[PDB]
Amino acid sequence: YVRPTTSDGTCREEYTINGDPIKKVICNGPDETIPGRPTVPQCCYGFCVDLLIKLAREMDFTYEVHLVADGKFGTQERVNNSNAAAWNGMMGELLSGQADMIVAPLTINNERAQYIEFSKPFKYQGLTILVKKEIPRDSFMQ
Amino acid sequence: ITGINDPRLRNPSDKFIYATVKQSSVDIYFRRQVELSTMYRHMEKHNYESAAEAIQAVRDNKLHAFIWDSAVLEFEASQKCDLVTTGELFFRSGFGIGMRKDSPWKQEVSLNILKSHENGFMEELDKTWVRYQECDSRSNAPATLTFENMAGVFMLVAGGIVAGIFLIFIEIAYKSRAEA
Amino acid sequence: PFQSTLWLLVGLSVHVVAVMLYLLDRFSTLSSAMWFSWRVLLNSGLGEGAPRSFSARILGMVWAGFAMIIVASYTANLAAFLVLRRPEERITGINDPRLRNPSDKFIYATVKQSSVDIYFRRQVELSTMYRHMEKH
Amino acid sequence: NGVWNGMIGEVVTKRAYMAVGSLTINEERSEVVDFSVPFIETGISVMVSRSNGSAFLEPFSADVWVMMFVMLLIVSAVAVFVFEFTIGKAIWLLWGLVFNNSLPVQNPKGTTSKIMVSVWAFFAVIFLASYTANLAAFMIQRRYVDQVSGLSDKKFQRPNDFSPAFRFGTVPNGSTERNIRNNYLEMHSYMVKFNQRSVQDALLSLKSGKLDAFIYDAAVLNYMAGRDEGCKLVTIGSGKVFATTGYGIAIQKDSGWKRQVDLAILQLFGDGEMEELEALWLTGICHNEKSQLDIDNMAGVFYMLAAAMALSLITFIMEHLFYKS
Amino acid sequence: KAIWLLWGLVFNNSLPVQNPKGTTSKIMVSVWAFFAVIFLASYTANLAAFM
Ligand SMILES: *[C@@H]1O[C@H](CO)[C@@H](O)[C@H](O)[C@H]1NC(C)=O
Ligand SMILES: N[C@]1(C(=O)O)C[C@@H](C(=O)O)C1
Repeated sequence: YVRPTTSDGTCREEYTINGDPIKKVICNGPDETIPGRPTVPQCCYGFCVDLLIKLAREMDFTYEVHLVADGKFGTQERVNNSNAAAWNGMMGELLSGQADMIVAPLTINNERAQYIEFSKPFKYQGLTILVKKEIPRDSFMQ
Repeated sequence: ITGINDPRLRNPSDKFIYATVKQSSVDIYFRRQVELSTMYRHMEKHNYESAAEAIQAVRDNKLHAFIWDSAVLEFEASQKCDLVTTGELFFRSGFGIGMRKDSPWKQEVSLNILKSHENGFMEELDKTWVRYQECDSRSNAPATLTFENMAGVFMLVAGGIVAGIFLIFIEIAYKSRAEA
Repeated sequence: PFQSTLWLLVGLSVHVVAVMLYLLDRFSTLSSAMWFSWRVLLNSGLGEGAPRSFSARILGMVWAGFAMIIVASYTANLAAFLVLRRPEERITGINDPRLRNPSDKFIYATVKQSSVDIYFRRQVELSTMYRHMEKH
Repeated sequence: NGVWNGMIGEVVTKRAYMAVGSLTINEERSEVVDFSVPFIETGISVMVSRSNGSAFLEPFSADVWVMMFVMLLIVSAVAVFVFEFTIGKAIWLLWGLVFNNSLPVQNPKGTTSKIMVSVWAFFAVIFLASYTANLAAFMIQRRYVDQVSGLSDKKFQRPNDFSPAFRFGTVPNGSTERNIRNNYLEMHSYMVKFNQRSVQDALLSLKSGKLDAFIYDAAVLNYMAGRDEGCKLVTIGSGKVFATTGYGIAIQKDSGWKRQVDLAILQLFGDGEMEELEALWLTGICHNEKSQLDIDNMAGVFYMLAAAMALSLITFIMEHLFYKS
Repeated sequence: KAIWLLWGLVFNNSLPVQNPKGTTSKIMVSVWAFFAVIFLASYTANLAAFM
């Protein structure tokens, strides 16, 4: 989830349905709010974030997070000669090293798999379709 | 939508849209796979740029159907319940944290991920972030609802009672008058 | 529809109520309340007696509501009765997993040298399933 | 103790390069040997018979009661007006008439009360019909929620909290049992008595009685859910499993064909073969349907009535406080 | 007359008169009433089932 930090002040004390305060971290990412697109300081809080910090307590590492400029996670694209450019999106940042590690909801597939190592799945899910339910079925006469 | 293979998909229609995001990994499934390669193009038409817009189209009813992986979708399914998920998860897959093959930290990460699975840490995290509050399988369980529905009968009976008041007034005037 | 465990308990509480009512009356009768319980339950309406008291009246109204609920239970169970077909007994499709999940215990029989057998032998796509058909 | 057993031994002894099977995944084995990515959604899970533990009361839709109040208002007003403790009696009669008649006393002579009674009677037949029909509808169309809804409810944690002895068991020397012993000791130490020789035999303990619940791998339990001589067995909840895992495949260590394997795996789903193979091998005929003699929920409402009788005692006490006044 | 009352009691009650005083009649009435409620439930259920 993305909300900007209120002024300079950082993150809301907002609480989960089970009484716990919601954890949060700062992330620099694309903003469409301004007409031009600046890489904007933002507050982001998530399942993947709680997981990341869980690791961070478990793991020796420290973390700084910024959202990828492209809204897309990644896909191979661009120029014809040799193999040219690289898949646009956060994955591309990973190979480029813009981010050394990618934490997001990323499905795991072989085409990507040859290029990079993949962590064991935190989640197991498959594709599906969303369609509105409501087609009904009102007087004692009926 | 009967299945991952839906004759309704198989019988595409300009009239009945089925929508996705171009450059979404689903699109990679469509392009890479030869067997369904014909079916890809119908999906390619009328693509949306981002997740919010894609959910909105169905909500706005601009697009009759939306296709995406469950983990993002089911939470939304709970979030509205105006919208529903259908069929069986196909392209069954998992979500994982990316690292370069050269980096050994991933070796710990998976090792850690598993350790997080065994204790039920994930189960409680999905339990927190998947609300599950309001929704159900729509077809057969109207019975929880129906207060309004009965009201639609009962109000009529009651209107009968209001008639009871008019009739009573008439009887009261007419009777005392009758024997006056 | 109602397990004998369900059935006996409903009677035990039936008396246990009519008596609580009766007892209520006697304390502040036996025939009156027993027959009152059965009458109130069955809509017999012996009409011999009713308690004036609030406790008794409320217990009786709740009691009648419970009578409606019990007749409802007879109906629910009859509705449970109406589902004539069990989940099994169907061969779902031309391709059936019960065939796909063959069993020595569950036979699937055909005639060898019947044209069906030619279908099994000639066709590669189902050729594995053929053996299950081919046997016996 | 100190030493490993099974196929993993032959992987360690280098008597096997890669081990294949229904083998589950865990941190220890991932530590000792590299594993393939999971091809199937599986894990620990439960398989139990259809014991259900006032969904009949619920068809009211919170309306029947509200209606009862509204009805109370209407009855009261009508009775008070019409005749042109006794009022309470008359509305006791009307309330009785509401539920399946069955009210002994004294339909009021007053004429308006008769017509109002007729309309109310139509309303009453409507109440009976609506309530009963909705109840029957719930006798149909039910999701059949089961024994542990929380599934962590600790009813499993202690059998002893429940006065009758409860029963659940799993196959020993399993990743499930080791995991159990690691996280939950009491469950292991208790379940050792309920441990079973084999899945067919574990099934014998569930099927013929003498055991309530069985716990095992989720894929196997789901396939067994689908495949049963009668559809007497089902999964727990949505069969949504804790310890979410998948079946992997052994390799030696950092040196291995490794990644080459992994790619191949996702090519398999990549062409959609796994769905076909799922329909052929994994798909069971059961669970297409989703049926029992009435159970505990009626007992709940029954208890509610008993409690309401207690309320009659409380109203008696309030009446007693009132009598002195 | 008595059997008119019993027959009424058989179908959804709705009969005004005079349940017989005789004590045994109370028990016979109870058993028969159970049979009658079974008849109502069965008839309504069967009607819905044919529906
Ligand atoms: C499990 O292994 C232990 C020894 O490691 C053995 O004593 C026991 O009988 C085994 N149980 C089964 C069911 O194989
Ligand atoms: N796959 C199992 C393993 O040890 O890998 C066997 C099964 C079980 O005993 O529940 C888990």
